[PDB]
Amino acid sequence: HNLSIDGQPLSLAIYAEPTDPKALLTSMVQASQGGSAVLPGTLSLYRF
Amino acid sequence: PVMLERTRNLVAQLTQFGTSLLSMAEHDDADELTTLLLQQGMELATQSI
Repeated sequence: HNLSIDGQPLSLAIYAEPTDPKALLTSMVQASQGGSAVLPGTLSLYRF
Repeated sequence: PVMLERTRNLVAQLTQFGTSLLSMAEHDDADELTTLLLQQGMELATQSI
């Protein structure tokens, strides 16, 4: 199994180091919005 | 005199509009500065980790 007489390994291992931290972002979300509608107006008694 | 009174009222309303515009601009700019600071803090936090 390729060890020393004392049992120490004779090969150096590797691990393929994990790939960095991860950055997370947020965004503003807008939805369709409407406006008010108008109704017929009354006739007051006073002048303009 | 009557036209002067009417025009003065309209100009007063215009002055109010201008003041409101300046105030809203200032608040929006402050919010933009804060958001920039927070994004830069995120980047620095990644490097610190």
